Amino acid sequence: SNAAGKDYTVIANPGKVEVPGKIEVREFFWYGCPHCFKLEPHMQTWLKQIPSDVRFVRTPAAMNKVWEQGARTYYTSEALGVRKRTHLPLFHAIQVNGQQIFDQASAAKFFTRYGVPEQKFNSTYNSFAVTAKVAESNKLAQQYQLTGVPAVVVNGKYVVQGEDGKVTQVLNYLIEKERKA
Amino acid sequence: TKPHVNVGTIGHVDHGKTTLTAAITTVLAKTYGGAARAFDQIDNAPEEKARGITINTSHVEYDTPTRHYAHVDCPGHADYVKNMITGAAQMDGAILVVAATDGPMPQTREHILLGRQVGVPYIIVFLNKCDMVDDEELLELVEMEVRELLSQYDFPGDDTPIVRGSALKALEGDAEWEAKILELAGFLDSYIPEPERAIDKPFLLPIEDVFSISGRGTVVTGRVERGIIKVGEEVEIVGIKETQKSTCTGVEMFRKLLDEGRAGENVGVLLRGIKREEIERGQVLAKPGTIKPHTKFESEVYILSKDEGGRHTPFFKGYRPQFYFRTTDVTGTIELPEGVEMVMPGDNIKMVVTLIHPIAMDDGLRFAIREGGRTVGAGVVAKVLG
Ligand SMILES: Nc1nc2c(ncn2[C@@H]2O[C@H](COP(=O)(O)OP(=O)(O)O)[C@@H](O)[C@H]2O)c(=O)[nH]1
Ligand SMILES: [Mg+2]
Repeated sequence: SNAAGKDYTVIANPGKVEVPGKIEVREFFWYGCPHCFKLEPHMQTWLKQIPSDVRFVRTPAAMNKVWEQGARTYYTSEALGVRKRTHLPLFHAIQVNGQQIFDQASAAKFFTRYGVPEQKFNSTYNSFAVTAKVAESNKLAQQYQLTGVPAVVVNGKYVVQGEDGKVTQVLNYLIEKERKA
Repeated sequence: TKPHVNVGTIGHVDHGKTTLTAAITTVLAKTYGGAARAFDQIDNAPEEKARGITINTSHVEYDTPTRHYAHVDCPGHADYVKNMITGAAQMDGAILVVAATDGPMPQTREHILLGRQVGVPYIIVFLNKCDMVDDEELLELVEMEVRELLSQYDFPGDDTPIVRGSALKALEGDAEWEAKILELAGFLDSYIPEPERAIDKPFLLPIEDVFSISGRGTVVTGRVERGIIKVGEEVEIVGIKETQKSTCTGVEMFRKLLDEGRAGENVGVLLRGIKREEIERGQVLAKPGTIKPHTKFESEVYILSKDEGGRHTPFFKGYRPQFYFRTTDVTGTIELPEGVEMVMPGDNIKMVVTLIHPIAMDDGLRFAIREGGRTVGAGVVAKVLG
């Protein structure tokens, strides 16, 4: 089923996408969230076959101090160009193993395993650019009126929640729906 | 608790570095068992390009009975230059691959030179493609050429281990040639000394900040880079101002005062007889007599391309950038090699640098070059001069 107000919600104050010309798919998540983690393999198999006219971006939640740490870690990994290597093992480390990677110091330690020196991790973690990302994350979340995670936002006007393959089924419906005007 | 050694392959294109890399892992796995593989699935989400040096590297791991190796290989010469100057892992040893069919080639020389410059401590030679040579006298000639080239850059050519092999035949599972890979691994075990652990080196702490404390006293903070500092030990405060000596009277962690601080810890160090005005960010604390301040040094430098988010235009001999050592920026002037008038984005060169004030440094220290905090270059101190 694909019914507005039931299987997905229409955003009251829709936003304009970051990159004009593509259908934006934006995932809000936290590394500490088990429901995000359950969603992830579904997202991963959906990513394998991204259409050429859609742009997928992750926007880690940062509405509070706890989730912000995950959020800074993520934007840092992207800033340093290693997110593609670190994202799933970081997620695995926290969710499958019991690793306490919930702050700047343990994240830095984790990232030494991927060549990243702690000084460079640290300067990046608290840089203006990462802080700007955090602000943008919070801006969207307040406008889209998200109260938590996971959430996938399509073209800045539809919200999809859930943690299973129903999510990516509804995404494809919405993506195809956008393709008409 | 197998000791960890970082190694990598160097040498001229097509001489067999990638094949050797694959052969070493294959043979060692079938002989001693494969290295422990960690979780490392790769994110299928598309990754936008970010600012910074782009380095193409392949990494593998393999074990001998007594050691664990982390091994880096690169596709092209440009990648080797960047990785050696500013790559994620400093090699404890390099395997120089030389094809018996070509002998030493230009990038053979260049990689050895770079090696000397960036401080690669040890080089082992794999004389590759010997499956193509039936001519022991030729093999001996190529070995002599290699030894003489090494010695030209102060590697001990006469003492260097040189293995005659075929990476391809070994990779294909020819037992005779597989034995040469084991011989090579034997030399990695015996010729590269177990690298010194950080905790065992003389104490060093890069000063990040300076605070007043106990009314009149002073505490400096940073990460202990190496060694151990204990209360009652003297330290030298090195770089920027005249070298000073003080006594550690406490190691501050969180909201308590400890008797020692070890490599890796973030600590404050209480110093006797030191006024706040007398000490600043970018100085180092060190075991007395183990590091000296210098203003002038020879270095090897890579200048970022525009695509890597570096400079858009070349600079000339009068260029005057920020040199970033450990925790601070220091302005300096440069001298280029004679014949060289400008330096293009994407270039690497030898650069003689004169800082406006001294910095604590030894050969091998890495540094960044920056404009307004933005990295435009990366370098390594090749030789300290004054
Ligand atoms: N006959 C022979 N060919 C080899 C040997 N090692 C590598 N090759 C071949 O030489 C070419 C270059 O090999 P490669 O490892 O990719 O060179 P690289 O640029 O140094 O990494 C490839 O076609 C290899 O298959 C060898 O021991 N014997
Ligand atoms: Mg290769």
